[PDB]
Amino acid sequence: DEETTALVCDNGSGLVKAGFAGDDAPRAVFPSIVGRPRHQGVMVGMGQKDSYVGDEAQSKRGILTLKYPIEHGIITNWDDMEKIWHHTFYNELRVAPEEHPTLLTEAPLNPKANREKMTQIMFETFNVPAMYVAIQAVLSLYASGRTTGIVLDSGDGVTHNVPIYEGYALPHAIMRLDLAGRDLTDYLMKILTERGYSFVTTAEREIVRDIKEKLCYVALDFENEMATAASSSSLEKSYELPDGQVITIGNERFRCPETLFQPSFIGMESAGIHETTYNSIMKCDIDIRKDLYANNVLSGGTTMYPGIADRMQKEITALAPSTMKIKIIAPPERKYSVWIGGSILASLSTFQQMWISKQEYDEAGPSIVHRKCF
Amino acid sequence: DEETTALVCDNGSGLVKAGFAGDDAPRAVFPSIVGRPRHQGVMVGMGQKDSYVGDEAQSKRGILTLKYPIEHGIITNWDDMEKIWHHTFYNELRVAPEEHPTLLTEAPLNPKANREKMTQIMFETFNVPAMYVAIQAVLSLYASGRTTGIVLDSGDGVTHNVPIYEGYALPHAIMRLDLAGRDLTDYLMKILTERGYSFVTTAEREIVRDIKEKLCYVALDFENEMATAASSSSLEKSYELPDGQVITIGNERFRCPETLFQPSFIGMESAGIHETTYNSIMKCDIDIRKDLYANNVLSGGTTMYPGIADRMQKEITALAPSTMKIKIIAPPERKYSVWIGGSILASLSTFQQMWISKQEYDEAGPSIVHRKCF
Amino acid sequence: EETTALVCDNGSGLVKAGFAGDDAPRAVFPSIVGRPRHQGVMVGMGQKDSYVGDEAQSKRGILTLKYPIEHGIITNWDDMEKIWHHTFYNELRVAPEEHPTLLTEAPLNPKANREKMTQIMFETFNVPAMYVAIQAVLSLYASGRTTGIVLDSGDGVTHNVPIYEGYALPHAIMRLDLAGRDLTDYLMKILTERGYSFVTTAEREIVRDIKEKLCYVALDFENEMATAASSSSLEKSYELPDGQVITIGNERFRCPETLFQPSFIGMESAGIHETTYNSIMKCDIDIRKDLYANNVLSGGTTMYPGIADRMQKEITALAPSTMKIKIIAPPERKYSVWIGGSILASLSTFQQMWISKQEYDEAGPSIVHRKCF
Amino acid sequence: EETTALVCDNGSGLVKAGFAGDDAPRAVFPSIVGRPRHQGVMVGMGQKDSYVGDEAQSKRGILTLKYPIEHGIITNWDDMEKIWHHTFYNELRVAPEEHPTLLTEAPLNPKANREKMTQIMFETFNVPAMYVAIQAVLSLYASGRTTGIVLDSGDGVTHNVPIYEGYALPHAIMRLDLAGRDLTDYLMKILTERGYSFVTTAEREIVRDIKEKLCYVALDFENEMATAASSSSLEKSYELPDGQVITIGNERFRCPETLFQPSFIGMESAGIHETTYNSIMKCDIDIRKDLYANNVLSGGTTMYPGIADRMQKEITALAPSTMKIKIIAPPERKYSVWIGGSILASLSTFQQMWISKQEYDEAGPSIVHRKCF
Ligand SMILES: Nc1ncnc2c1ncn2[C@@H]1O[C@H](COP(=O)(O)OP(=O)(O)O)[C@@H](O)[C@H]1O
Ligand SMILES: Nc1ncnc2c1ncn2[C@@H]1O[C@H](COP(=O)(O)OP(=O)(O)O)[C@@H](O)[C@H]1O
Ligand SMILES: Nc1ncnc2c1ncn2[C@@H]1O[C@H](COP(=O)(O)OP(=O)(O)O)[C@@H](O)[C@H]1O
Ligand SMILES: Nc1ncnc2c1ncn2[C@@H]1O[C@H](COP(=O)(O)OP(=O)(O)O)[C@@H](O)[C@H]1O
Ligand SMILES: [Mg+2]
Ligand SMILES: [Mg+2]
Ligand SMILES: [Mg+2]
Ligand SMILES: [Mg+2]
Repeated sequence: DEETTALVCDNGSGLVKAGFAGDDAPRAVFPSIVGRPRHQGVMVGMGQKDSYVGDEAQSKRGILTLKYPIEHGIITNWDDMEKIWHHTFYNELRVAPEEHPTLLTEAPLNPKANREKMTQIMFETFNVPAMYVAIQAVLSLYASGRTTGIVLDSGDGVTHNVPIYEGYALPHAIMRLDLAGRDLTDYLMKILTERGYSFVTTAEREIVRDIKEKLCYVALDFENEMATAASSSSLEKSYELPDGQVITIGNERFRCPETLFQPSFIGMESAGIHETTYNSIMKCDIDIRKDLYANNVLSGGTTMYPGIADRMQKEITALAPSTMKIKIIAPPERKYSVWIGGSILASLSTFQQMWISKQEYDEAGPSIVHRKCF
Repeated sequence: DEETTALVCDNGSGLVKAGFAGDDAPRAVFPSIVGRPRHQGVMVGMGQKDSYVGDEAQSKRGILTLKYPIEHGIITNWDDMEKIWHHTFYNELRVAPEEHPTLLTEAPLNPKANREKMTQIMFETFNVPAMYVAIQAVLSLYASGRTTGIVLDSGDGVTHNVPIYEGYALPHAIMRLDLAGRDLTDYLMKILTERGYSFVTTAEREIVRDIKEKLCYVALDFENEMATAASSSSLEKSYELPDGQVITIGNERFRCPETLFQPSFIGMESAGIHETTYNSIMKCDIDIRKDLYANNVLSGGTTMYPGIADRMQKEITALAPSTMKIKIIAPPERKYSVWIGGSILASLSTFQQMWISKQEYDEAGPSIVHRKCF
Repeated sequence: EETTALVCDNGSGLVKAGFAGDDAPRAVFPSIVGRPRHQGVMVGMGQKDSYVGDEAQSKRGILTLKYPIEHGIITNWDDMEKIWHHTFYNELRVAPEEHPTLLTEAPLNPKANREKMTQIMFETFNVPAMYVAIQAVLSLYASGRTTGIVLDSGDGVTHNVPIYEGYALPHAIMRLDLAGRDLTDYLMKILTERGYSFVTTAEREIVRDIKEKLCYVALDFENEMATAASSSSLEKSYELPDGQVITIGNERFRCPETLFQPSFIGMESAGIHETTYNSIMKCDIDIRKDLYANNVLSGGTTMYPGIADRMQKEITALAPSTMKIKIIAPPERKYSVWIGGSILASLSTFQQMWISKQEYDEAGPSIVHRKCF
Repeated sequence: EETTALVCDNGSGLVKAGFAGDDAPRAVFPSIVGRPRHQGVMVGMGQKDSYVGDEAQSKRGILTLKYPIEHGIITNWDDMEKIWHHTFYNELRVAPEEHPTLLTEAPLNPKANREKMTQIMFETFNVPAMYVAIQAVLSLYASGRTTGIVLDSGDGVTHNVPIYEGYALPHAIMRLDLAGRDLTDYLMKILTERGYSFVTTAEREIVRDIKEKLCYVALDFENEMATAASSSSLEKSYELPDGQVITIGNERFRCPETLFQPSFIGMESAGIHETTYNSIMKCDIDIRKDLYANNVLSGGTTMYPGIADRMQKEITALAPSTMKIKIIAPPERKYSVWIGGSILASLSTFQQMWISKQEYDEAGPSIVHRKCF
């Protein structure tokens, strides 16, 4: 109880996590997808809706078109986002937002107008008493109970990096890279055509994504793994499509995740995630690098490939001096790391003074977000 | 016990020595540095201070800025000095100064206002029952148990000279030189850039200082030492930085301490320390010079370079007549020579009458320091 | 050099063959294999059991037409060996033992398609050398250009690929299923609303010939349907082989419109005007200017009247108004791929990239995917 | 005169070359070496494997730009020999066998940087003589002065050095890391807050051109941000090569401000107005009066509008109010170093300090650090 009962929402990109503050796990998880009917629509007395949002669209995806409003972190369809927020407040959580402060998350290095429009909708359409916006990668350090370390948060829209030393951030050592899990699915679709399988419908992008989540893995070494797959056939697995017609996957199993370390497979000029996180460490001060090397933290859904922790260690020690020690912390839960940190933050007694009240918004306007109250 | 238990404090410049009177060694040694946070400061519930003073600033020097209150000996930041004195009385010594007379040190040829402000702070903010101020180089003769001799006290702020003959000082033969250990570190930073190493951050000045304290040494002869280093590579040592990336030092090893004997490397017009101490001897009376030549005393931290005692002897006998004998006394301990003399002085039964009492300060004011009670 | 290299363009539904260094292909004939359907009374006739090529078109009234290539990928390997034998001994009248050959292949195809083609040529026909090239790359050789974006639409598949100063961008290549074969099927379906039925596979040729002579692309679709709804000045007559002339109304300009609106059949992909715009925006920022002014058209299905003006109108509606957009349409389009192949197989610098018999024996059929494509 | 000495200014990001005794450099081109990135289809093109100079700028859409020099020090010695070959045979069209050359070097640089430059010129190119001079010393020759303090800020490093009546003070020389290259990177970061992304190394040239045309220095920073917050009269438009014009607001005057407030990136050093004040106070007491009234500006990165008035305002806030302070800004600033080099290499008294081939053979590469600098 306590009559405060703050709310936590993690918009993300492609997955929505919602729940109450002070719990252990989110109470509602569902994709952020809005669908529209495509075909003629014969017969009568059915009483069927004109748009489906959430898990309902996944069930009926065979006749309707999937569309994603949020992309690369920035929201592009504001009319669709108000539909998703209405679904996770009245239909799933079954709560009235009039007496419930909410907490939201935002990726680093985003357009300023993205934050301002979110504040207008919550404070006017939903009439929340208070609200807040926090960086996703900062909350990931609250979950682990740490104060020092470098966090690599890779999700579906964008992966970013930020170092923190004893509760102080370094804004000039923050790196952002577009490569994410959405671009990995598209690459898998392209290289699957070389075996004879065609997946072009937007409703068939979910079929390819499910294959990636179950079969793909990261190889420790790329040159000699392609040699073993070229001769023997012990690296093949079978997948059953919904209508049947089972398929076989060969060396494409470990080729799609490799794009993270070699982003030249799509055509980008940036370096891999192992070199991006090394440049951030070398951008900080000299005497704080030692504690940053031994406190590498992994978070995000796209980081749960098997063998990704061992591959990252091998590449990092090849660049760093051989004297020091390097370790990577990978908690058993990674997808909900951001939400857990948000629940912890919204329960401290010292945090109850940094809420953005309704009175402040009326006097100052939507520009109050960029002030000392972030 | 004895319920008197006088206190001894040596402010210095860059190092603070504190302890009780009648002991063998100081009980508290820590740098005189005050630091301020530099970066944004994300996170909550940390409860972190706004300023760190002493050994705490050295540990966290990677995010904060180091600042020194005393320069060339005189105090420039009076607000910061009250912070250091509070740290060495309640936090480190763990004592109440209300029932503890204190003894302080001061360099020769200093502004008059420097002494007056020190008396005001101790007698009003801390409410000491008594206090005293003594010259640093006079106390260095108490430690050695001598009465005659010339003392060259070189520290971090300023080096000075003063001759004493059988308990009588000669104020007109006192020489003060600007060069000290702080200017030696800056010269090492400049000549290190010719090999490819850059050290510009104020927190990186501690890295360069530690190299000087471990590798540098004084060469007996400068012309032929540069010839051996030019051909062979047997004069090089390696240093490991905190993050790794070991470095190599060549002929810069013996070039930085040479500035003491040749102050033209920075641009000063004054003579070296070997000629400054010779002019002081020739400024005294004719028949007392014989005892001054054979009683040369070395004190201070910056005088603990290897080979500095033999180099000083070689240059001095080149100027003095060849008939007489010249020797230099270098005790195994040199950094604590001033503190040891202060402890001895504050324990004699005949010294208990020259304390500056609270009653005298109230009646006369801060100008009582310049009277017969120094 | 006395090489006299050979050039062959398999395509899908039309075969172009000839010698290297000439101006036009020497043999053009459909790729169709037919089988008798009826009883077969009478004696002393001495009639064959299968007809391939132009022979099947003449006798299509008693036999069934079958296509071995669908959307580009070969599905009947036994029938393809029959077609290749026809274009080497019966039409070209040549012995392939002393004649290097050049073949074409569409982008984004199964890997096994290339490997099986190499096995047949190097073993059944015993060619001394062979090569495989992309169809849309050869279309730029014919025009004598080095920069530009090529939209090659044929009978099986239309594809797009940008090239800038002799460098390709493999990540900006788009492939679309829609082609000329799906346009004929749509015409058959909408012809039933007037009373005409065309269901036999030998009657698909009747509908195709109507499309090649009457259909055209309209500049605007909304107001063209208004003029056809009121007046009857947009109707033409076609005479069937046995007579019974027919009339075509607004179906004349409705079948080609499927290219710009692929929702008429049920596909979710965008039209050819939006597919080629996405490819341009997928490249680098400073090379887009030269790509806008060097749009090249090739392929048989691109020879609809008014298709060049319609493409220009839609493209400038999306691109910024500052720059200029033009489309290059050579007077010959069906033979653009073959002409580029003849030019490539004659340069002195190309004589080193042939896949020799010695290399195939040592390495095997996997040599195609190596540096020698 | 058969001597015809050569002058070369390597710099960092721009190369100035020409003959001695002229008015302006004859060849100016960026110091960039590019490598192809993509597949490279097509044949008969005959295209090179690396482009250096202005050629790489034209074709930057398919290749990667790389800079050999960084912060004054040369990091890629294999690439530098390619640039020097380009400015001697391809652009200047001269044979260096009978042409003494003059080179420039920044203060407080690694000793090995000077030695390697002497080896390449005296062995690979076989010059009869050569010399190396400090960049900021040559800037005083152009103005025809003898006393003054020179602040030379370029693309790699800004440095300061006071000179009084032909005598230098080596102990009052300050070197700062901040330069024009770090200003471009800051502009890229703060441009993302409006929605524009510039991440490709070929897109760093787009951002640099915006800085050279729109950015300016504001006299006061606190009240300028107030006017830009309310009105929209401080916005200008820029047209990208493909179109899609953009708008710049208060970022117009925020990027150059980093010079006076280097805490925007994270550096702890003071601004250029306080660095030049500390150098003056490091000299002797009676020579400061002539140094205050002879402040000289040189370098490309000093040609921001309003930079001369802003520097004056901050300097007089620290110096005593009795004396007068002025800043000399010649109409030409980018070529100030080259002009001084041409003047020096023409005096009759300078013809004795050349480093001859005979001296190098007898002494070796260490002759550079001797009395003949
Ligand atoms: N077990 C797994 N293996 C590989 N990838 C996964 C796995 N589980 C999820 N993913 C990928 O992670 C993405 C989800 O990331 P998520 O944590 O939801 O980020 P966000 O909250 O920003 O959407 C999906 O696109 C999916 O492709
Ligand atoms: N072993 C050593 N060799 C050379 N220099 C030293 C050594 N130890 C200390 N120093 C120098 O001496 C200085 C400390 O002098 P110190 O005795 O503390 O004088 P003060 O008490 O006036 O600060 C330091 O700056 C350091 O550079
Ligand atoms: N004049 C024309 N107008 C419209 N369509 C045509 C015309 N001529 C040919 N076509 C179409 O083009 C197709 C032939 O394309 P073609 O160039 O042979 O491609 P491929 O070589 O891949 O078979 C035929 O199916 C036909 O429908
Ligand atoms: N008009 C201008 N306004 C602002 N900056 C400029 C202008 N012209 C040139 N610059 C900057 O000056 C730099 C060139 O400096 P330059 O004189 O070439 O030094 P160097 O010779 O050491 O390369 C470029 O990086 C550019 O950003
Ligand atoms: Mg996330
Ligand atoms: Mg001392
Ligand atoms: Mg074709
Ligand atoms: Mg320059």
